[PDB]
Amino acid sequence: GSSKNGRDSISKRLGVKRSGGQFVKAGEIIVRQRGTKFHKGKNVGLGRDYTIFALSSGKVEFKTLKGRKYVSIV
Amino acid sequence: MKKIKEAEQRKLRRKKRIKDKIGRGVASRPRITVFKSNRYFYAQVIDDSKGHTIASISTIEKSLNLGKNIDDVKKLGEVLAKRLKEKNINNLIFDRNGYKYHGLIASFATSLREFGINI
Amino acid sequence: MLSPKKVKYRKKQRGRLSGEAQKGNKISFGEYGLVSLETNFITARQIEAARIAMTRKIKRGGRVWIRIFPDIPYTKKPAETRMGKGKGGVDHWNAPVKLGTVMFEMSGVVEELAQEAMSLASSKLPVKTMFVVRRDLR
Amino acid sequence: SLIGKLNKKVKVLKALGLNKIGDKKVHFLNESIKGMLNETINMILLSEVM
RNA sequence: CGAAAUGGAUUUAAGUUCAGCCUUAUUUUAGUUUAAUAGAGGUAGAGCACUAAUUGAGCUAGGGCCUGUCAAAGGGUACCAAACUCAGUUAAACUCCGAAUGCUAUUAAAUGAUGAAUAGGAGUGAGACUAUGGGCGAUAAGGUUCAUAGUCGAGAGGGAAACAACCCAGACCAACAGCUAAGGUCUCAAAAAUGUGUUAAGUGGAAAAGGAGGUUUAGGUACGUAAACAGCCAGGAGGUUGGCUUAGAAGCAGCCAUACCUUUAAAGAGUGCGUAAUAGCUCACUGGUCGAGUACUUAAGCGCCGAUAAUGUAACGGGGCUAAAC
RNA sequence: GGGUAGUUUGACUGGGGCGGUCGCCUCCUAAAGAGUAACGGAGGUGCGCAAAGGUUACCUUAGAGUGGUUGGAAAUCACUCUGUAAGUGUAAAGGCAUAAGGUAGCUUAACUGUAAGACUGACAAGUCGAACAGAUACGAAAGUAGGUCUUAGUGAUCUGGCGGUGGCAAGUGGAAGCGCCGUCACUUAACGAAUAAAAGGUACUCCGGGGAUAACAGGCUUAUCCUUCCCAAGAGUUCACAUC
RNA sequence: CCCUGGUGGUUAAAGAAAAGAGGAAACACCUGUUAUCAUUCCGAACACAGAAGUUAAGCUCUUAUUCGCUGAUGGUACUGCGAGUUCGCGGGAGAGUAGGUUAUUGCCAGGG
Repeated sequence: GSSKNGRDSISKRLGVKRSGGQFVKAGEIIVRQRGTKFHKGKNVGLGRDYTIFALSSGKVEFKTLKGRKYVSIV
Repeated sequence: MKKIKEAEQRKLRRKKRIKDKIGRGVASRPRITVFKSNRYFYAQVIDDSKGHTIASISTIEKSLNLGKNIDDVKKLGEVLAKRLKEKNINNLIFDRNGYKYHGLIASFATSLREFGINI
Repeated sequence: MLSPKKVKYRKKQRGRLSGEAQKGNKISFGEYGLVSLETNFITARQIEAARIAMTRKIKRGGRVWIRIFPDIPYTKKPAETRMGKGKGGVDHWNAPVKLGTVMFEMSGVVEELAQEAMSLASSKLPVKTMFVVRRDLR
Repeated sequence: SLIGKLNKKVKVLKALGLNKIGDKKVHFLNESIKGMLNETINMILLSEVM
């Protein structure tokens, strides 16, 4: 009577790639995620898989509004 | 009660979606918004980098003495164009502001168009 | 027996149980309580043995409240096997108790009879106990 | 000694400048040095330089 | 100068290869630890607001039971019980919440080649234990499999009687110099004396549930110089075989309470012994002789029993020690 | 065509065999960045869709209660409260009110050449991407669209087939053929794929090694076993402990 | 300037419920479907055309904070490190309690 299961996928390495306050240049990836765990603010864009990336050079910042987190470049 | 409340709620949802679809206005190409009351018709040009109304117009203005018809809003758009040209703005983004682009708004917009404003 | 009638998952991982109790540590429904002085697991079946003891000692005098419900499977591999396949099978049910859990509560009878009945109950549990009157009423 | 202690604390001590028992170093107490000394208080002896 | 026993892949699992770790040469200068400021978690913990489990009352649909019953509309509801209310619990695959450390960015100090790039040469890819967090196991294994750090590995010296992984500490060589760490200072065996208490078990110098008028100190509840407790001297009853079940049950098979009264000093529908049934002997109960703490408990410091294998005292290293024990 | 000959007949594995498993995706284990094992705990998958894709515009479920032809607990209709618990082709998770959910119109961006800068990473690979030229779809426009709310529905090289281009063309001019671009054929599933092509026995056995690994003993552990002990409901005419 | 309307900024609910107050202007209700426009039926919504009437509702303001939301100070859990051991240094919840809360503000148009 062997084990009926034991099966796991490859870890996808999600999470925040650039920390709030760090300096990024155009096109950097900031967050990798499934779904808008973090939403888009000023000067960032959302990829087709909800990746957060920087449209211009600046400093990352996270804000909170009504309990939702927004990422911006300032 | 609830029916009027939900009508208001739907209008707000439409307004919000329209706003973030068209994006914000900048001093070069500010945003033109309208408001259609049961009596009158209002238009404002806004620069969101400041939250400032660069120019505005409405049928309340006594001197214009227009009505609330297609003809009247045609003339009103003419006046708005001549008022904006002297402040040298030619590019605008048209926030329909929760309304449907048809009828009065169509005539307003086309009137701004025949007189050299990029909307 | 005492046992849950439906479970999301049949088997669960044995944690490490530690620390005193920060909740369910006060006499609520009755007059006299049977606090524990250790942290351990009380099986359903020891629970019902203690319950029979208390209830039988009490000649209809009052009521007995059980403040723990097992809801924790305890798996055991078959008798003669090796360490291979994995997570054998549920055998009996355990309840978690920490130092300070009230664990049992009694109502109605005189204090002497309650103390006797509840030592009679404590004789069948695997943890040190203490009998407590409300200590803020009489 | 540094033998057998935690890695983080060995790093702190080498950042203070002490490598052996019997090591002597004079330092000016500001917030940084105060934090390092607090980390490694159990392995040091502090005297004051009048 | 100085590793690795890890990651990925493999007709691979005792092999090999790339990365990781090492060294040499050149170039480059910016690791590393703090502190301050500012960021993203969902863990510990906690909580029931979601998904499930669950305790006791309150309420009440619905289901059956019973009853003016036809199976019309009904009524009595011990229950079987949804939902709801109050109180109270459980969760790795629950989260309205939520740290500490850890991680990232900047700056200033502090430490001084520990970073990185190119090129030559590798080795390694069997790990082990200890301190924490876990999974599997049987909260068994010097078990198995991961994470952080240490040591061994590759590490000599001192300590734990002996004892790679524990404690202290990194051996350039020499000195018949000193101060110290762990650990010790009766003796084997280099090093301690004094102060205040505790222990009678050689506890120290193995261990559980439980039992326990051992003792030190502290604190409650009963009770007391207006006589408590133990002893000693008396009563310890009358109504009343309490009504009974039973054959009997007269206080002591057994049911029920003893809101059963009186003389009351005090006498219980009796504490035990024992009688078929009593009978009979005793006690709580109360009075006199005596003359201060006693009777039940609570928290700690040491103790007692439980204690229990086979070559030989053998669970202090030995001698011995009432301190030379705590 | 075993008459004869050359060979193959996998690995992981709490010894081996038997059984089970082998790629990819989701969650937990995972100890609040990333990563992290076991024959640890639960599932899915080798697709579907010419719209269930693109865009514009407009709408909002499920549940409870309530009033209603059949109609009943529950179908469709209306209102109140609740406020995403509903629904998203397909597992789970993360998301989804501006909806990524529902409906309708038009439509093919389910595009060509590219791509600053990155994420993840032994390598091979995989992933995101503003913006630019060509040419469309929708929209008044701003703008969006390089398939699908996101993450699984996959397969290297060699060989060969098909279409295009006209680069190579063994003296020259052609051609066979090859190269280039587009593209098709592998449960190569043991899924980084030893061959285009592969099962067993040996107790008649042999060799090189291993306590890296089993059987007999020693050691660790005590589930099981054995020996007691704690609690005493009771049985014993009454009487827990004469005894059980 | 204030009121009203429009449109933003700063996030703690700036949440709903009930009661009361007004309406000059403004906003909304409201009126007709005939023209272009819209619904898988319906001028409800959308759209066009307007001024008969009203605070009734929406809206603004005022209320007992009725529900919700927010919530200290101490203490506890937990935790990094430590030759002090349930101790030494530092960090510090959740729940509960005392409370609190029916936003604030920039510039455009109308007239006060």
